[PDB]
Amino acid sequence: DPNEAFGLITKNLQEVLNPQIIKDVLEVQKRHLKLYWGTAPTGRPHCGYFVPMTKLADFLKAGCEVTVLLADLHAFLDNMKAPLEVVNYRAKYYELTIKAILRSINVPIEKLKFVVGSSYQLTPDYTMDIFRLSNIVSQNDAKRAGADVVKQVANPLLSGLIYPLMQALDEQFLDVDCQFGGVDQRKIFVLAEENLPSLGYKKRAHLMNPMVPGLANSKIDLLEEPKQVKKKINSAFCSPGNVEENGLLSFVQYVIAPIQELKFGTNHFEFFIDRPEKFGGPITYKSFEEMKLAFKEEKLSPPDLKIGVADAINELLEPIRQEFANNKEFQEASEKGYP
Amino acid sequence: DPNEAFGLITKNLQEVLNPQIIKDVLEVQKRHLKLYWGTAPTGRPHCGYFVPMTKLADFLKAGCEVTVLLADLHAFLDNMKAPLEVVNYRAKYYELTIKAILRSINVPIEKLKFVVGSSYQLTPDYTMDIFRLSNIVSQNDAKRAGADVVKQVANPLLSGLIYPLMQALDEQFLDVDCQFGGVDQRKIFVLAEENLPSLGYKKRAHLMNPMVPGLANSKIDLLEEPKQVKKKINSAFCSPGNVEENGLLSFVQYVIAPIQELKFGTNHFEFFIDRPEKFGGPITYKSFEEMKLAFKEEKLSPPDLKIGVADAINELLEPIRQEFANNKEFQEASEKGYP
RNA sequence: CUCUCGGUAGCCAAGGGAAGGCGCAAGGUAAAUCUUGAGUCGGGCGUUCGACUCGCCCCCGGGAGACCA
RNA sequence: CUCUCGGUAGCCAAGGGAAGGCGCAAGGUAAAUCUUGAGUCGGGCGUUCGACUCGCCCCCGGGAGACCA
Ligand SMILES: Nc1ncnc2c1ncn2[C@@H]1O[C@H](COP(=O)(O)NC(=O)[C@@H](N)Cc2ccc(O)cc2)[C@@H](O)[C@H]1O
Ligand SMILES: Nc1ncnc2c1ncn2[C@@H]1O[C@H](COP(=O)(O)NC(=O)[C@@H](N)Cc2ccc(O)cc2)[C@@H](O)[C@H]1O
Ligand SMILES: [Mg+2]
Ligand SMILES: [Mg+2]
Repeated sequence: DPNEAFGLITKNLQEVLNPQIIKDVLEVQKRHLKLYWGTAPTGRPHCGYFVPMTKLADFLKAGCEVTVLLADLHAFLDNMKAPLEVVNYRAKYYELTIKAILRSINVPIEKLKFVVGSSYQLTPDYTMDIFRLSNIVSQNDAKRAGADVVKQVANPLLSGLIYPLMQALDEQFLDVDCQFGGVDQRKIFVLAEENLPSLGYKKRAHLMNPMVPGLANSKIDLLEEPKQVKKKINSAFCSPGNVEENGLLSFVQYVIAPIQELKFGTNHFEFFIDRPEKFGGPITYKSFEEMKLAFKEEKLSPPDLKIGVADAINELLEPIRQEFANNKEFQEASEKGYP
Repeated sequence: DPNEAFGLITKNLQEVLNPQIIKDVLEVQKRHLKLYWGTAPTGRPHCGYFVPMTKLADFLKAGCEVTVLLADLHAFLDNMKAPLEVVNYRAKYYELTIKAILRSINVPIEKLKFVVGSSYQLTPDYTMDIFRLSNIVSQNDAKRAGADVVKQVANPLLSGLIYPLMQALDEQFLDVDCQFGGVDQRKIFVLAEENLPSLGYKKRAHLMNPMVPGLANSKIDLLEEPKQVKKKINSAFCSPGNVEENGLLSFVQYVIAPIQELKFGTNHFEFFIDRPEKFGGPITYKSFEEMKLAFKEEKLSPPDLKIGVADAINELLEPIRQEFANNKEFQEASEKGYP
């Protein structure tokens, strides 16, 4: 149903650009929306990745044609974050990490498409379109567009300017109506909207998830050891009463709640905190806002919040950790992709 | 003979970078030198092009494997100087112009190879190497390298930065020992020398011809009408005695002399000037330096120099003009490439 | 290619017998004030009793220059 | 996408009844001094007696902004 589908597609997002495009596809064209989410097989994925994964689940639930682009070439072009022979293994590592997360939160992944960027990004039609776009995008616009995505270094490389053009062309070459990513992709997303019509290609809608802030070593690896989860959580900034600058609270806000909501309805939020009897007994918060207000009113202390978040993160990571220990290909990709 | 060959290859050049490479090819490897000259099918070629053409003749005479690269894609990437469908016709126009010049100065062109840049520049191996080089060349270096070749505009396009990288890779993909161009190519040439070894490819030698200065509408089209040649020559700067800033003198220096030398030996320079009896009779200068000294000593006036240069340019252009009027494909390429 | 400035703890660095500043970890959660502790000279070959320092060759990075403008 | 500044002779531009500056062409070769001549408002729809000027919609370019920094 085109209204229900639209509701599922846009829920929990910070920003939707060109919703009319999605609405036209669902209501006028009367077909399933084609979208993709792209990731550069760069460093090891962290707990921040849970946010896009919940959205992928919403998309599949809505009947969308969902593709994950393993942007291997992009990983090379971003300041050589992934080099030459290592990127292929990283692409696999990413593929299996993504599949483990989604399976860990009970999402059926049969209809999820995986495309490796180099499988079309080295064809003549694509190269020609790089040239065409490079003729339309200023040096200053390509630099600005990639500013919050491409690593900014003292002596910037030409690769950094090609990166955002290629991300825009991918929309066309993947044949989608829509691209999904974090709000940190906005500048590239807007570049795509402004420039693809100049090439003869249609404008695409854009879906953006909120970013889960750092904790400050300020992210948690998706295969982090329980004791390392303990340490990273402990060192996180946490002022009594401060809810505005609270990485742990925001983690619960943007990761725990949506994963729990993936049971169903905005009516399942149960956060257990194993509080020591000395400072009151254990407590289970039944809504996020209640948990938020508990902290602001200084009823929930920072150390108590740390206990609850570490236990919940450890809960989430367990099945991903277990899939890693059971899968040798996953283990091989880890070893060869990160020497 | 490796010494004679080297003499022919380097004669009349302003600068030779890495002569040891050429010497190694001719003396140690004991084979013919492989080189290329590249041109972007951009505006209509002018009388400046005579200089590279005399060098091509020297190269073929030396036994070199000579390729002219019709850099169609480059013509597009230089501020869209040649667009989309027009460039193909311009490439042909350039091919036939080049062949007419060389035939007009009695150079056998059978062994001259022509390659269209797009015939390999859109292959996956090339695209991959663009990415590799873009990872090694800074944004600042790509900008500087193309500064005197790529048109500098108020709002520079990304295409301008890709241009010089592609010119460097062409050396490898054309499988040459050496690239020939004007001294205005030096910055790109040096970029190629500094960066190709990083990719695993060998350093190439570089041959650079001097530039024939402007006359100041300050260049003469290779199909310029006699009366238009008259006008452009007349308006050229020419101070009595000034040989240091004298576009016409420099034209004789770098175009007339080498074309005449293509009879043979540095011992044929005959410049006829149809001087009106009022200011002395006609005069034929037997060496350039004598003609130069005549002007410095104020024995040869600016208007007299204008007469001689216009007649000589008209002499050179005649057979090219005649080939254009006899060749319909050449005529078609002109009409469709320059609407 | 030519000139020029650089390379010293993860980062910013001062300098013929290894300063600081940032970061790191310690010291009902963390941070921030504070006071303490851990953490070697791009490479080679020389000259010297002894080289981070002096001589040479090399490797890497920045800036500029490189017909004309 | 949001905000903001622009679009007027080839180029730089000042501005409810088309300034300059550069360039161009003229005025024993040319240039340079000099003095003279040629050369209409991004588009549409309105409001008005009359629009370059006022109102709206559009098209094009620059700069910035766009979670956080
Ligand atoms: N902490 C976080 N919270 C929420 N989301 C996070 C967090 N970290 C990364 N993400 C989100 O997960 C996605 C993958 O991150 P990434 O860094 O691997 N990907 C990129 O930077 C993309 N530029 C890769 C890409 C390449 C080509 C394309 O056509 C499309 C995309 C990004 O869209 C990002 O917004
Ligand atoms: N007035 C002149 N005097 C002497 N030579 C002149 C003159 N004008 C152009 N030339 C010389 O003729 C050659 C062709 O000029 P062009 O402007 O068409 N070519 C370029 O700018 C080259 N960048 C085109 C190229 C592209 C890819 C390559 O792999 C190699 C080359 C250039 O090497 C130039 O030095
Ligand atoms: Mg990544
Ligand atoms: Mg050209």
